[PDB]
Amino acid sequence: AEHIVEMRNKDDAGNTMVFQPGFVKVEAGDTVKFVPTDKSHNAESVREVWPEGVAPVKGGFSKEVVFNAEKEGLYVLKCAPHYGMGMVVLVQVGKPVNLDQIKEYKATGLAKKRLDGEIAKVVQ
Amino acid sequence: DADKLPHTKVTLVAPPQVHPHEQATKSGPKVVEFTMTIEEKKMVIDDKGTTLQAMTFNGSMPGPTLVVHEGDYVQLTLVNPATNAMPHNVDFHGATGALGGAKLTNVNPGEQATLRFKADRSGTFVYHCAPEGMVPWHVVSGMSGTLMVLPRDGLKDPQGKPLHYDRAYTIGEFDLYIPKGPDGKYKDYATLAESYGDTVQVMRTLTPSHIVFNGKVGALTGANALTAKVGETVLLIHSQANRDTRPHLIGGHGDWVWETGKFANPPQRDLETWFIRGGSAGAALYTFKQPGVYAYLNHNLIEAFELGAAGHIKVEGKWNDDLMKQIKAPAPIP
Amino acid sequence: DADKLPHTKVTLVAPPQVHPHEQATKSGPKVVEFTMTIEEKKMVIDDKGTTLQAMTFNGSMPGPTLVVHEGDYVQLTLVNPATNAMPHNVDFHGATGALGGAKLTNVNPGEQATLRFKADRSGTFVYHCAPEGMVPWHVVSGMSGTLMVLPRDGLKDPQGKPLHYDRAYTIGEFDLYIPKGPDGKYKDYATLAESYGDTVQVMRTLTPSHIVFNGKVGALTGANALTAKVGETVLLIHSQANRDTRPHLIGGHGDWVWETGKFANPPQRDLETWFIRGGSAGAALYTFKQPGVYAYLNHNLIEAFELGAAGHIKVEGKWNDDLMKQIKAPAPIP
Ligand SMILES: [Cu+2]
Ligand SMILES: [Cu+2]
Ligand SMILES: [Cu+2]
Ligand SMILES: [Cu+2]
Ligand SMILES: [Cu+2]
Repeated sequence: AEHIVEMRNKDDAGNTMVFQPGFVKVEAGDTVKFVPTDKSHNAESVREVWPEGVAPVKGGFSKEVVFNAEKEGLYVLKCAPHYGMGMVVLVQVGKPVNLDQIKEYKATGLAKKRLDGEIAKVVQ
Repeated sequence: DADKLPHTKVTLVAPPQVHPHEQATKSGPKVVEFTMTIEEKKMVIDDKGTTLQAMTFNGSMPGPTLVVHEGDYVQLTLVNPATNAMPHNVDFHGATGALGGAKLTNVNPGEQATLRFKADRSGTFVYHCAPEGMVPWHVVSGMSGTLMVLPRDGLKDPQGKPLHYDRAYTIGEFDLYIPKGPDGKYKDYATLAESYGDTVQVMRTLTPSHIVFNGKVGALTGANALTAKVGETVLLIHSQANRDTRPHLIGGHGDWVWETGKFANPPQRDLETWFIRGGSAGAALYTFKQPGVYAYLNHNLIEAFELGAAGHIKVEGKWNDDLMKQIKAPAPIP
Repeated sequence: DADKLPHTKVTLVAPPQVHPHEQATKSGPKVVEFTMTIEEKKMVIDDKGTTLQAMTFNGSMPGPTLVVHEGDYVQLTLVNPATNAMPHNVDFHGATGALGGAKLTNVNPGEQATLRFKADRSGTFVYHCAPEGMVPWHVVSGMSGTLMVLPRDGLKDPQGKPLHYDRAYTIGEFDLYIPKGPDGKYKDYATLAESYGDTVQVMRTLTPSHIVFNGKVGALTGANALTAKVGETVLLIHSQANRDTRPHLIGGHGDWVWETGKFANPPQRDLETWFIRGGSAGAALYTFKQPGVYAYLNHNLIEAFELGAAGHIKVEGKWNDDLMKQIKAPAPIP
């Protein structure tokens, strides 16, 4: 399967700079595709907690970009210009093997508030 | 009707300079055209090299002053480059309707809009970005400036008598809320967004890290001091879009001052210190009588000297012993 | 014609910071206005209280980094305060004509002068003071920094592909030639002028007493270590205005490096140690792949550890065993 996350400025319900959806449960071998539904945003790994031995993603700016669900675990992905405004998304590839890293990972402010929300969405 | 009237276009100038313009004018109503471009950028706000993740109209804090006359129409074209990361817009305290323009100027990065409104009321008026949910951030980060709307035949004293300035300097005071690390050093952010969460927290304390004229401690001192000459009359236009201040010219006065900043009302005279309400702009006239360096400041002296809210006016000419003379200079006591 | 073009003032900052600036810009040529203020002073250059009768641009070795873009014009007002004892000027390796500017910028104490040039060429260029017949003295005593003229849309790899830094540090390396008394211990001078002759006597041995980054041994260590984090791409700019150095980053590399310092020329990649010719400035990009304390240094290890040409970079993030791993920690031998 191939899943679509939209890069978007506002959500219908007020608050700004959002990936929609913010969480996505997928399978080994699937591809998530983040998409310039609005210009201004990009998608890219969150290195501080991104897992061992895996193709980092630093997709381009205002540009589409794809993730390859190879190894199975959780995959945090910011939009660099707006990560301080909480524009962030979480991708689950089967087992959440590396949840404990992710929980410890010290996100702050709108990043933390939103990401923790995505964290609860984790299927165990 | 407005579509019918002559469309002039003005070129703006960086503060403190104000663009050139007629005070009194036999000229009739016209639509005046401006353009301003929003620039987000890191700016240096003091001598220690502390930075601010700033946002500005047209490269500067404040944004340039816009000058027109009563009954003109203002036509602002507002551009927000894709080099930017945020939405912006504009609230003209001089407009009527649409949250002062804000609704009809919501531009994303790569967008631009054009908005016309009517200057039915004279005075100095604030303009600032007001994007919804982030009004106080964008404004304290530097997105404010002044719109002067002169009466159609000049500035006027309480006895209806005419009044004239030889130049207008514009000053924007900026209360800043720059965060710190646990080591008491001011923080340095690598992008604008990373500034947000820390900055809002400093905001909520209501205690500025700095308070500055035109962008930096020392913006208007030394070789960037303001200048004038004995006999010359200056208009000092003070704006503060978020917080109160109390200007004062040391060794001087406000010969005539509209501290609420609205020319329709009679000015007060002989002021030592006047008061700009946060979210207002005001103006004051002084005809210089003595040479020397003057200090133009917020007369909270902590805010002035400790936090950065002071500038200088270098003034040339002929000392005058009637007003003031030294009888005996510092000499020892008998 | 340049008199017409827009002008913009830039606030400088102390090494190793580099004032805010765009890399790629969507912006036409302009005239960029800078001020530096020469400061003579006695400076403690090591951890055993040895002093140099120094001469600086803006009170730092090196003087601060000036950044513009190719096609812009540089407008430096250079001020030699009356408190100084010596005349100065400035020679810009980035400039064309009149001995780099020196001939049009001779200022004695109490004087100042303003020089414009077109920055037609891209790269990192040294500027330094060059008063006739006193040239090498002024330069080795601290009178040099870097002009960086970026290409109008950022730096590029050899293939044409754009390259991007998240931050930039500037490092000036100073071969110092500080005299010794007949007792083995270094001299201490009452004035700058008094130090002259003894000093040129040492200069001619071609043997520095010290070689330091940014004005003193350990200048860039402990609390003053540069910082970065795994993932960040930094730009290291290294000037040496009088003598060769060979920079190196322990545990790191130069991912892309312009050792001759000129950006229209393709960078080399994967460098361990690169080479900066006396009277040149170069630039190296590195993206940190690992946390830890790094050292950045002149890889003549004597010049580094005995003499002072070494600094530290402190890097945060998460370790990577793919890149390196301790298979079997130090332990006894079977
Ligand atoms: Cu975004
Ligand atoms: Cu805004
Ligand atoms: Cu308002
Ligand atoms: Cu010199
Ligand atoms: Cu030279």
